Amino acid sequence: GLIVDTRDVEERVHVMRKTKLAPTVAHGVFNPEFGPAALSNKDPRLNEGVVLDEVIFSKHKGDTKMSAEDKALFRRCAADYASRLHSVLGTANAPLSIYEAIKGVDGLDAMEPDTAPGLPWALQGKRRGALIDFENGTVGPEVEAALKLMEKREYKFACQTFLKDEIRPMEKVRAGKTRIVDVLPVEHILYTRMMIGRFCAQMHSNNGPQIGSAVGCNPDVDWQRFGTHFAQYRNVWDVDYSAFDANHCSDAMNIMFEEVFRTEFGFHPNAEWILKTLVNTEHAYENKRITVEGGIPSGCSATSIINTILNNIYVLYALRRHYEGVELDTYTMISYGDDIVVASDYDLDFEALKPHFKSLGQTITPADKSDKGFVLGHSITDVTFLKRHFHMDYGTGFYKPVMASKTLEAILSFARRGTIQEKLISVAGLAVHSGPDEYRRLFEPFQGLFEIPSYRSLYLRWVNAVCGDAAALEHH
RNA sequence: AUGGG
RNA sequence: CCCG
Ligand SMILES: [Mg+2]
Ligand SMILES: [Mg+2]
Repeated sequence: GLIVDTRDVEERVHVMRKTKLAPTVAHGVFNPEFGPAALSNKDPRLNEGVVLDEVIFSKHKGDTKMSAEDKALFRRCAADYASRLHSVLGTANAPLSIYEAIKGVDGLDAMEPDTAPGLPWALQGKRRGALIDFENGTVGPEVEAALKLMEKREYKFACQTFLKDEIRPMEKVRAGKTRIVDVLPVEHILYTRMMIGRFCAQMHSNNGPQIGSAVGCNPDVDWQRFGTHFAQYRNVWDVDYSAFDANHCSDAMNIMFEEVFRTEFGFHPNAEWILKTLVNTEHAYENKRITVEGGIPSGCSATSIINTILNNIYVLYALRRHYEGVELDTYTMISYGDDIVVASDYDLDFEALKPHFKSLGQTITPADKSDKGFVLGHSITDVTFLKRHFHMDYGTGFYKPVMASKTLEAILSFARRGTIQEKLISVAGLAVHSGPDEYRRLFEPFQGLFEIPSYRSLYLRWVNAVCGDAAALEHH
């Protein structure tokens, strides 16, 4: 987005800190080229002449403005996509009660009880539990108030910046490219959930190519479903974006909200409203306050869904802007935020599409390494989605999500103190799909010290997961 | 944060 | 814990 004002106030906002990621017995062994993002203005690993505070905000390099024409084309695209979505999900989009919004519903997890609460709550020690009752799903007075203000389109707030504490490729660490998290007020999350919760649950329950969304999928079971679909197309593209979330422009965001979340579709009227407040935001970094236009903050209830919907719309728009006669079935896709797979029997020129995405502020490039541009004829077994390949399970015949050994090695090499056992068990569910040899190599460093689930047991688990009759079958 | 799983 |  575009930073329209870096104001400065004494009232400081504490984030800094050391990393919670400690190396494991495995690191020595795998020597990953990844490490914990720099979290300190002066980390002893930051290339000379780097200012975290600098790099970290070097993502706001503008807010693309659209012509009346391009805007009119984008509104058609969003209306065309909204027609498809809601035709599939239905129009059962009524607001959630505060109870439903808190405790979740079929397809929508419960709000989280002890995560950051946002502001001004942060500045008083207060936590969500001191504001909300996740037991019965009722809210305390401050939140009661905020809501009535929101119902009265009169509520203002600020995002709170955290430096994401995660593992990263050394080159990005040594460059100060640490990612940031925007924590919204816990009441904003509540009210979004209220306004767009049931729609969301429906999105999750109907995840798939038909709506172009994989939010709520479970790769273990759904890979087979996703793979067979995309395997039927002549062309598949692994399209990458660059700072997708930050480069959504006010025009696009505003127009999407207006077309997809209309009352004619059964949404409360403040559905559009609460979403729009995401367009221009104030971020609080330590002592600094910062106004931005464009982009989408990371911790908004519905960030992944919003992103996914934009992603679908961008593709329709880019294509319509270059070709004639493009409709929703000229192609197929599924996305999860910025992550996307597209496919078509038409020989679409994504390379040519590149300027059209540019009109929206979006830069696309091919996942396929830094290759010489988009090419034709790629297959589903050539792409990555959610950091997983689609490989054929040479046993069940089913697709399975295979992660790159390198990635698993970086994953296994670092861990929060006193979380290693559970981390190992959880990462083993990812690694099983790399086959028994790679599975055993990956975990040897932990042998004799931690409990490593047998490859065998996780394979049996996965078969029953992916297809119980497959499982039941292996036994007839 | 988010939201999935 | 892991992915966007
Ligand atoms: Mg990307
Ligand atoms: Mg990709």
